[PDB]
Amino acid sequence: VTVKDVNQQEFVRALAAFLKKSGKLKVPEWVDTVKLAKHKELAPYDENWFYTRAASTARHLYLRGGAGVGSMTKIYGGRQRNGVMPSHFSRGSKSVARRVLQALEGLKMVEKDQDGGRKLTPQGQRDLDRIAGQVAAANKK
Amino acid sequence: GFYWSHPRKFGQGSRSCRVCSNRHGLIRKYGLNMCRQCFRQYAKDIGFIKLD
Amino acid sequence: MAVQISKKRKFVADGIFKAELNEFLTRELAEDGYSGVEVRVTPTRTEIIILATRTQNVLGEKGRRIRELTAVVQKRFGFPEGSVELYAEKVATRGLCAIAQAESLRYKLLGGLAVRRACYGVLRFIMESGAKGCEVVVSGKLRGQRAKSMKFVDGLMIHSGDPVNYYVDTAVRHVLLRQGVLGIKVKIMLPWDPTGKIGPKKPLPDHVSIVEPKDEILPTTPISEQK
Amino acid sequence: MGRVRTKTVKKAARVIIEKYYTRLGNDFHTNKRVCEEIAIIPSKKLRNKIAGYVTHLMKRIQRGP
Amino acid sequence: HVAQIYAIRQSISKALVAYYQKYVDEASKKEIKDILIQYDRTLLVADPRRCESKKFGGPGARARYQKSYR
Amino acid sequence: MLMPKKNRIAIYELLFKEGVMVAKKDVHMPKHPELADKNVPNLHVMKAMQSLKSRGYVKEQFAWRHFYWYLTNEGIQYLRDYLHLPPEIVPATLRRSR
Amino acid sequence: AIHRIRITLTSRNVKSLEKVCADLIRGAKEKNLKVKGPVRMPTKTLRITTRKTPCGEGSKTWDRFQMRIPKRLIDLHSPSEIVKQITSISIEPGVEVEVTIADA
RNA sequence: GACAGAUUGAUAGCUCUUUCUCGAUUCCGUGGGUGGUGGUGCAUGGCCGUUCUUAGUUGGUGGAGCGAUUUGUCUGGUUAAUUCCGAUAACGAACGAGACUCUGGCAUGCUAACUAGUUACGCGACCCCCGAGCGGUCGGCGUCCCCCAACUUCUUAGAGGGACAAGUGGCGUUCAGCCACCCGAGAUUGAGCAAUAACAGGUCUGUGAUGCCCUUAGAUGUCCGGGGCUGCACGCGCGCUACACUGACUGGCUCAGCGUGUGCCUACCCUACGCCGGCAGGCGCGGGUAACCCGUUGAACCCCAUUCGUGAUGGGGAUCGGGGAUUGCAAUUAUUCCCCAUGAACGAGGAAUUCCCAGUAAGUGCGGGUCAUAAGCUUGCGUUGAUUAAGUCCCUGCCCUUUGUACACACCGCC
Repeated sequence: VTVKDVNQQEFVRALAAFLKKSGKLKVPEWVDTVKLAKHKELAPYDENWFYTRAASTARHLYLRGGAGVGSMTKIYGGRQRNGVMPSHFSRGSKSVARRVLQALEGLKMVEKDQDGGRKLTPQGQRDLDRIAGQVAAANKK
Repeated sequence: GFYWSHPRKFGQGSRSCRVCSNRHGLIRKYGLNMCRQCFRQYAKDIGFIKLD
Repeated sequence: MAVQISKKRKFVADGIFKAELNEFLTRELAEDGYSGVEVRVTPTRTEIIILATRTQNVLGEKGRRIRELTAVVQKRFGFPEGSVELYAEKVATRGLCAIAQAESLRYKLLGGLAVRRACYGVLRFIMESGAKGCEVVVSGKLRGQRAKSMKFVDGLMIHSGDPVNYYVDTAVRHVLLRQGVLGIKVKIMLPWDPTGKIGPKKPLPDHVSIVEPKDEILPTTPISEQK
Repeated sequence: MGRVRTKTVKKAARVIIEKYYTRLGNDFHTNKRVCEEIAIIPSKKLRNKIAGYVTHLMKRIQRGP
Repeated sequence: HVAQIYAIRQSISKALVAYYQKYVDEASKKEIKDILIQYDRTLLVADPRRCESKKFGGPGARARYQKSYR
Repeated sequence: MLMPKKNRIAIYELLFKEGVMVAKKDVHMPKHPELADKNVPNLHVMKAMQSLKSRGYVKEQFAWRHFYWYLTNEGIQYLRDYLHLPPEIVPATLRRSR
Repeated sequence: AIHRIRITLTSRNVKSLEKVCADLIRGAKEKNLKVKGPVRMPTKTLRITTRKTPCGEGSKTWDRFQMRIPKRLIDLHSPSEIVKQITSISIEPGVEVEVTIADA
């Protein structure tokens, strides 16, 4: 039951829980006043993205062998009303995906790969998908 | 020999047609720098053949 | 030098260089019936076969003109000393090339002559040479403040298809006169359909050639033989 | 609707048969490449399109002359 | 997104078809091919279709930039 | 017999040195391949050569904005007598052929 | 030696490129050594789209000016003879030929 | 041809004294140019637009007309298409249509491919419980790859084949064909090419194509600086965004294609990965004549996760307040972008009218083109993908035939 075998959207639900119920990661200060990406209209409601997004980011690295900040920005996109203008694609915030990577690095979920870009390290490779067992075997539903 | 001075370095000041020195509708792409008409003259000779 | 210019941006450049030549060449070897270069790049060298007609004028004083044009192309498109040899050759069957005849008509008028008698003199020739068909158009003002457009035609001519592309020999040339400007348009049809040597495709795709029964003799009684 | 035949076909077809009645038959893909032998049909479309009447005229012939 | 699915549907019906054909049998290949092609949904049949190109003087293939008119 | 002496005396003797002198039609070069001791672009070259043709001691083509300056047989005299150059002279078209 | 030669054949005319391409195979296989046959890259389509009209007007019709450029390439292993034979023969039309030394 | 000031905008000796050099250039007449994005597109070339992707046009011989002319070139069936057959004073031909080219789709058929993919192995592994499993074993991304695996299953692009109203059943003058069905892509996947002959269509400002005309130094020669081309009581033209809850903003998952890219004709990109910053961005550093680097091009709709509750509300999102970046020597005349802040009309549009039938309309981004800076522009590209006609000439406009016609500047006529 790898990250794929678990129905991937109720993965990060529990992986967000993991890193909350650990009580360590390194939550910071641009936090309560963050846009998330110039992309968006409005600061996000669940006051706790980066436990749930570092979840995403970290599992994402599981699926993909290497990923830069430039990559993370790319992936969390959207359309962007410039208003009466047509919608276009704007990269996500770097700062936040970066500090997500650097923070995952603190727990040592991840590491900097060779040839540039972050990938996840064996230790983290665990915490990630350990709970995959726990999410499949939470219950069949 | 002095004064004849600006940016002639970007802007259509700089670039003009290689065939006839006219400075509009200019096929910048692909290192041609022909005016769009000076295509259809010097086009077959170049290689662009109209297929579909 | 270590640019390695792109298989996109490079063939463009050699298409361009091609064009830049075929113009000055046209515009300077005009009176001598330039038909066309075929640019002949090689090791250490860039041959360039000047396919024109009256080679007594491309040579000139003992072979001066050829040496000017070689120097010119050296000094322009960047071909070092002994890296470019022009090679003037006479055109085979000049009737069947268009711009040869179309120029022959810029200069037959320029010389001083009616439209009528001249372009017939051309049209007559190009057919007699060995053409499937041909046409000539002399648009422009013609002994009157108003512009006419004249079109004397002969033989066969296809006027559509891909076929046109490798069969007709189109050629536009202006002509600047003591009055104003006419257009020549020579448009010859090549009968290399009969025998190029292997005429490209040969058939106009419409045209099928059914080779005939040839033998198919004898029903007869059975018989046999041994060998 | 799409396809009624052109006189390059109708004429060549009728003229093959005039000259090779014995060679042809009432199949397509056989007499299809008989036409490659006995003629110089440039395009595959036409080559192939010609064996059109080559059949439609044998189906006629057996029924009537 | 959606295409990828009749793509993978078509694939695991085609593949499964080539399975029972090549080494196994043919009767079950034919009982399969029947069970599928009695309602296709292009299961073993490639949808022959693909998108038209755009032509100048229109947003899509066919439609045209609105005609001014006095 | 005109203009910046240093530059234009060098343009003559360039043209006498060579069979053919190409150019470009562009006032804003400050240079020109071979010679160009200093500046002497189109202008100083053109101004000279477009003199030479009109009086008659050179002949033109144009061909995609460039000027195709070909040296006339009469000019052989005009420029060598301008440059006091030897009565054999041999401009450039010495031309060993075959 | 025997060095890792690549011959990169870039040209516009598919037919007048694959007469040359065949002659390098048949030129090398004459004096046999190795090959890995002609590789076929995607053909690059140099597509320009300009107005038919000089000046302004008329219903807006454009042309669709195209130039193709197919690249073949052929690997081989040889001395400085078989390269300088096979490259200098089978030249002629509008065909560009590259010669890589080895590996990079 | 002139380094400090009067000036002037200018360190323009362009000019008002001084003068110190290049030194045979210079200057002043005359004729004459030389340009001119001056003039004239009813002085022209080319190129384009279109009548008009509409079915038409032409000749050789016959035959008819004294002869312009006419038949051939057509009652009917047919056909996308004077396309065909046939009736047939015509017979057999030529251009247009068609055939062709490009294109688009069937090709476990071939030739191959470290600049594709790779594929699946063999799986030899690292390998962490990434996950299953006591453990054997397995599911799986990643890699360790390389390769002296092996191969082309998809990728690519070469040769090929095929699809051809081909079979059968209707209908049909039982011809030309049409219709239905079989096998299967069913005879039509979509452009380019496009005749005769036209038209004061447009173009002299795409053309070093240019007739003539003007203008020609105080120059309409070329520019610097600024300005305008953007200005605003009104009028129309193509666009976009909305009007919302099959939707709005709040999590998340996750599927490309055509391109495009540096290092380019005179000074200039594509961008991977580090830090910094919210962000614009900034600052680090890396690959890239490219199928290698960008780049499993990691997208939006779309898809999935929570708010909201039909409030001109969270839609919408104009107009201004204020900051901050970036391009540019310079943005005042909001350059472009970001960050704040204000926060409009519109709750489906009055009279009209274009667009089109299958991967079609629509939405939807994305490339390209335009580009220093940069697009609400077009042209391509997928992607999501409907409803409905499958016929008729009812309106508009086109083809033929017969006919009438005082029209032939052709009814926008003539009177």
